[PDB]
Amino acid sequence: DGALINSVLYVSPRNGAHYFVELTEKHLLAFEMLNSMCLLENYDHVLLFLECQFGKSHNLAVIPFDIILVLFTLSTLSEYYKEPILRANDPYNTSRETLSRRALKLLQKYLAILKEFDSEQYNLYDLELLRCQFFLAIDTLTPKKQKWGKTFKNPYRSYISCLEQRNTILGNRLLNLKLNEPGEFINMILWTLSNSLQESTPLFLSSHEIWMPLLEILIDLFSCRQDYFIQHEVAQNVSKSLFVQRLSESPLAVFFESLNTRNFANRFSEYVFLNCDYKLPSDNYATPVHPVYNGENTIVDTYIPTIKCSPLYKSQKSLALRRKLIGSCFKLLLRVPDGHRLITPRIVADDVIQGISRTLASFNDILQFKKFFMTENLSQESYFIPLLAEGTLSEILKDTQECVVILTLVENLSDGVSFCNEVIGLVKSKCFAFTEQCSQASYEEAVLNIEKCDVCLLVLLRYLLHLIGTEAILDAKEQLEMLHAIEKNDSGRRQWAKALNLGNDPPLLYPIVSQMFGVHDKSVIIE
Amino acid sequence: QEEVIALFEKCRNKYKEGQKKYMEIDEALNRLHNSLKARDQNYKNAEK
Repeated sequence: DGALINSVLYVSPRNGAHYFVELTEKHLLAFEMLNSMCLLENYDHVLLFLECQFGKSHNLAVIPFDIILVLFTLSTLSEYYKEPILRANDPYNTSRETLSRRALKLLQKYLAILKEFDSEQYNLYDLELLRCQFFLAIDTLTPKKQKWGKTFKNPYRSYISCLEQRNTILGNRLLNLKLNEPGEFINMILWTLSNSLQESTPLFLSSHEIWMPLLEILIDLFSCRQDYFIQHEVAQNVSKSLFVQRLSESPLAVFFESLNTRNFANRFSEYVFLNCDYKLPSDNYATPVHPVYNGENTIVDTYIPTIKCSPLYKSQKSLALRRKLIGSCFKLLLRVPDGHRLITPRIVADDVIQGISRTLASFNDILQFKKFFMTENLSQESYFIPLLAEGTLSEILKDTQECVVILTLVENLSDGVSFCNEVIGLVKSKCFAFTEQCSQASYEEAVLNIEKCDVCLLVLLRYLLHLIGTEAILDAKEQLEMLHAIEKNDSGRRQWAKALNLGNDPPLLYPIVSQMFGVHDKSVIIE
Repeated sequence: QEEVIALFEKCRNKYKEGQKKYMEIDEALNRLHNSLKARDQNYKNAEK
């Protein structure tokens, strides 16, 4: 794909690492200076060293991998529960910002630098060295074997690392060491996913200030590492059976191996959507969660929480993080050769799709459902989101209507005519139409099912527009008939809108399809 | 009554001198506290 995965000019592959890049004199001196400052617990000048030359020069100042780990640990020293320690370390807050916030900002900015290789903005050697440092940090952050509930190796011999003689930064154990414990990676994931929607101030602050940004960074880095592994670590041509074995060793495979549990499908579905609006089915056992770093769940007296986030904001961020987790899972899965299945993680694409569809179709709040299905970039999430949409649609049609019509819309995204014909078939079957067997008393749940159905179809329609554009909406009579059938379902729902069971108007998707590709309600108002 | 009024005079003089001493010592202590904090920061920076 891009240069980040296919730039190996300056690499010096070794047994432990294939991305390894040797140090030059300037970078060696920078590494030595950063480690020397980190030894003295002068983290303020470490951050100042990194920030003072960020964006002000053509050449790039590369963060060493052990300094990256130090920054990862620093990002866990949030002010709301570590204010006295941070004030003691830096009594003269010359930057007017917490060490945690500065370290996290540097991590995210360097991740942004790494995600796109601007060979014109930065020379290629610095970018490759930065990639090597980040990959070394990730390889040091390999999860331990999942638990229900080796010290430090420096590849560079040119300098002594600061992490060799220490394991805590400011009373917080190093993030790699904390997560290289049997049941802490899954614990961290469940903790952040549960507290992403908490209304308790300490738990929400723990999720919002520490763990969601760190999880974002870690997932992005693991995705990049997975791409590099698939590009280089594998042996290109393969008997399709050794490739599965190599994929079982992939960084995402080890990442999700700490999430295997007993049954990956259902437990994973509960894990990703933990503390969501869906009703818990089959009385699944509650997942214990504990703070990762001592008193994360307490607010120190000196700190005064003076920030308020609306429920939409929190739900949007939490659902985006959940989408990232699911997308990493599907990114690992889609490389599995057909017929074969992974050895170490007992994961199947169909099982995960069905589980996510079961959890999505069980949402009783439409806001979280839409937040999950509303994405700002369609191309980025294009490889799994349509599958989840079609699966949730199929399950909703299954529970609402006794006759389950097989949906081929995903491969019908290739041909708009086929997609429109299938939409016509579903709506004429009245499965997409509002169902008469639903009683007056249970009208609200039927409305919920229909509005979720409309959301799923809208997602598939946006993807169809993304793959074919707007060319034959009226030129092909099939799409015109699809629009008229949407109007027919509009009339069908309006029948009960006039039946006056509730004052609230039922969900009608004609205006939305009109705005997207209905040509503003066809010729109702245009002509 | 003369002895008691002289007693009040000496009592008020001792009271005023005690408050003068208390202000002097409190001012010295506050100045020393601020100076100690500044010196601690200076020494930490120099040592680093």
